[PDB]
Amino acid sequence: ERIVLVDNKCKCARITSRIIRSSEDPNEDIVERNIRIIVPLNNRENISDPTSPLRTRFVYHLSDLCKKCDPTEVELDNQIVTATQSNICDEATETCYTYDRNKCYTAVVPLVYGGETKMVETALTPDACYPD
Amino acid sequence: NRKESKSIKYWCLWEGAQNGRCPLLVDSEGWVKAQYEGRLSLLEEPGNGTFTVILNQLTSRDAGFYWCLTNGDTLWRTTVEIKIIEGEPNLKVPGNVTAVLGETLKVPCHFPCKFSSY
Amino acid sequence: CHPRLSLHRPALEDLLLGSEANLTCTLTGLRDASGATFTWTPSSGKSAVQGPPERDLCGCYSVSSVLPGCAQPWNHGETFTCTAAHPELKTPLTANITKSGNTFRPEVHLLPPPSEELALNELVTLTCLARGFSPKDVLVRWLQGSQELPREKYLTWASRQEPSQGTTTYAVTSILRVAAEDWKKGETFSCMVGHEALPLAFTQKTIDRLAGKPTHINVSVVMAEADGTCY
Amino acid sequence: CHPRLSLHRPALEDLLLGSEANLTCTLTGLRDASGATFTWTPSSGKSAVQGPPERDLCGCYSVSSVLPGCAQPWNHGETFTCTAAHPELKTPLTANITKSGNTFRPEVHLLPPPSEELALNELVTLTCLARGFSPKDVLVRWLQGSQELPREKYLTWASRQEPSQGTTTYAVTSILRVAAEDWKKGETFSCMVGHEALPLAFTQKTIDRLAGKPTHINVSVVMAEADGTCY
Ligand SMILES: *[C@@H]1O[C@H](CO)[C@@H](O[C@@H]2O[C@H](CO)[C@@H](O[C@@H]3O[C@H](CO)[C@@H](O)[C@H](O)[C@@H]3O)[C@H](O)[C@H]2NC(C)=O)[C@H](O)[C@H]1NC(C)=O
Ligand SMILES: *[C@@H]1O[C@H](CO)[C@@H](O)[C@H](O)[C@H]1NC(C)=O
Ligand SMILES: *[C@@H]1O[C@H](CO)[C@@H](O)[C@H](O)[C@H]1NC(C)=O
Ligand SMILES: *[C@@H]1O[C@H](CO)[C@@H](O)[C@H](O)[C@H]1NC(C)=O
Ligand SMILES: *[C@@H]1O[C@H](CO)[C@@H](O)[C@H](O)[C@H]1NC(C)=O
Repeated sequence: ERIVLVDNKCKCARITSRIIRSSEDPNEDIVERNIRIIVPLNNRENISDPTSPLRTRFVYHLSDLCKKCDPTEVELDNQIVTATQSNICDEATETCYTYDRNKCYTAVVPLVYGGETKMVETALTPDACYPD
Repeated sequence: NRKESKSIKYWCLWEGAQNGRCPLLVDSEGWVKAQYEGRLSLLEEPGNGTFTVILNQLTSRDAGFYWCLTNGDTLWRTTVEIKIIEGEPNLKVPGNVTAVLGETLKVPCHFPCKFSSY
Repeated sequence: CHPRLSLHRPALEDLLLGSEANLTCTLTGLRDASGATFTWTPSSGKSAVQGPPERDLCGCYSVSSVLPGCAQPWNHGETFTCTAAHPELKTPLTANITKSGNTFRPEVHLLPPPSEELALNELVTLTCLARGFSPKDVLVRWLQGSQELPREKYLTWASRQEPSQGTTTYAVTSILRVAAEDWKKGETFSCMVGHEALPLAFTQKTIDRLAGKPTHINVSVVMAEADGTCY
Repeated sequence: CHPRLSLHRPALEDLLLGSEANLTCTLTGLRDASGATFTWTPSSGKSAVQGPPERDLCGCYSVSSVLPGCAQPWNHGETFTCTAAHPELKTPLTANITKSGNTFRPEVHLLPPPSEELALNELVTLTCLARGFSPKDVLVRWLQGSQELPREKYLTWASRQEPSQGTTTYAVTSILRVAAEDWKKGETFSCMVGHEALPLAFTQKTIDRLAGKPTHINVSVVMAEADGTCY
């Protein structure tokens, strides 16, 4: 519980690690790793309303959580070059299990107004969707 | 800060000798220092979050810590360190040119093939 | 002896880090090495230099030429057609060179030190393996933190071809020895590999002691009837 | 061309496994034809038989001679001087080769595959490493269970020297790619290294699954009515 490696908010998974310089045998020590999963019991499969029933199966691949594909900057000789950081990021397309506090999620519903119909837009998470 | 773009911009040089002190070198009004003549300018591009200052004709005594200031309400003050390493410049120009009493001048300026895309 | 003609590709260290992709054309097997001919098909900056006719196997003179240029017409797929129409033969001969197609891109892997080097507390070894690339050219550098180490601190082998799973691919290795104390203090190291088939021309892997195979694992699964927002 | 004579130490594959200790005093580059004779300083009980000359660069030849002394007085401390004789530049050449001193032992490491390769269900790769040995002569073989794999299934590099503090030492690597079902079933593999400074002349290492497996795993299922996480 000391250094954060992964803090993922599409799946709501968090991985930390710490070198525990243990008491007995004081010239060797362990490496501990903590994983925390929070499982929502009322979310759907796709995040729209009538999709499919509530999700009952949750799968986590640690090779995908630890992935790193955004380009970085490296000073080699007296230069700045751009490099990648992973072997597998041939492509959003991932499925999310929870929401995220900092993003809107909307929908579209047709309702009637006497004559024709409209394409009324509906906020699914009302705190994060004010225009500001 | 983006919504404070109607301000005036400054550029320090942290002396640090007695207490700590920022003499100005250049402002956005159009004032430059005395001994920084011909080798300093402040540009408002790229704009919209950022401005740019260019300092050439470098020497080994230009190493120091430099601050950037605005006249806005709450100030971020960001600092950058300039280190001077060994090598030679990319572009290559001659020395200082004369001119005869009224005729055509011509000055070249080289660049390598890493700057061909630019 | 017997005359021959050759054309070699530009070196990868000046094509990737810089862009000055000079070419070279070489004829060997002459003893009157003043009367020679070189002609490429494009020549706009046509000052193709020639050098001193150095020796060869058992003291035969050898002439060569360099046509300067940079890396936009090479990587776009042009062609160069050096030819020798020297008067030491009565018939000329020709060769050409083009950027190789049918490429593959490598897979980079960094490996942690073995377990039985950590007992001695003297020095530990880090191995870098790059596999499966179709041309025979590669670059390998090392970094500590964000500082590049100088080239006299690690050993890099050569690039060889591996047992054939259908098509011909290559491999290369490299090792580096660091102090055992600052690996445990928490420094980070990186192996950087450059090859002309990668999209951004470079790729990097970074390893340290905390991002490794753990001894203890703690798993806690919490079930949240409340909300699905993940604060 | 210029005439020169060198002689070589016997091969390590014939000196550790087989029984074919052969020293080869040979001169290549001969202005005359095949008219040469060689004498050696020991007279152990065998005639240094010869072979016919060969084809070389532009008129030069290559004669040779093998001393059949495959009884090994080589590792006891002999000195084994050769001596040339030919209708050539009339000063008979001599050369001297002996077993080396100041020997060190190699240190052998066998590394597990990277986890990224493991989570893809294809071939997985293993790495052998030996470093710190004093003469640049070594043999690397592989095994699966007890069967030796044939040497067309794996790639091994040359033996180069490493940057260090005075005492010159050398290193070598090798790889081998196996199928994921053989790894996941539980079949083991081995890397085996032969050197002259090892007292029993061979070393083994072995690897499979469950090598760096963890020792403790805690699972906690926190039910509802207790959700108390923090930011
Ligand atoms: C998960 O659900 C969302 C929400 O329903 C899906 O996205 C939506 O998919 C529909 C059908 O593909 C899109 O409708 C299209 O609208 C355009 C006009 O903009 C029209 O040209 C098409 O004929 C069609 O009517 C809609 O745009 C799209 N996006 C939204 C609502 O933002 C999504 O595909 C679902 N994903 C999975 C993996 O099930
Ligand atoms: C300023 O930056 C914001 C955010 O990048 C962008 O949306 C906006 O269009 C920019 N304005 C101009 C004039 O480029
Ligand atoms: C350039 O040359 C002129 C010639 O007198 C001189 O006055 C001036 O100081 C020179 N400037 C620099 C930066 O050397
Ligand atoms: C390049 O050389 C090859 C053979 O060396 C031959 O096809 C021709 O001379 C050249 N190719 C083209 C397309 O001109
Ligand atoms: C052994 O080799 C050395 C080096 O050339 C030489 O000086 C010496 O005379 C040789 N000794 C014998 C017995 O051949």
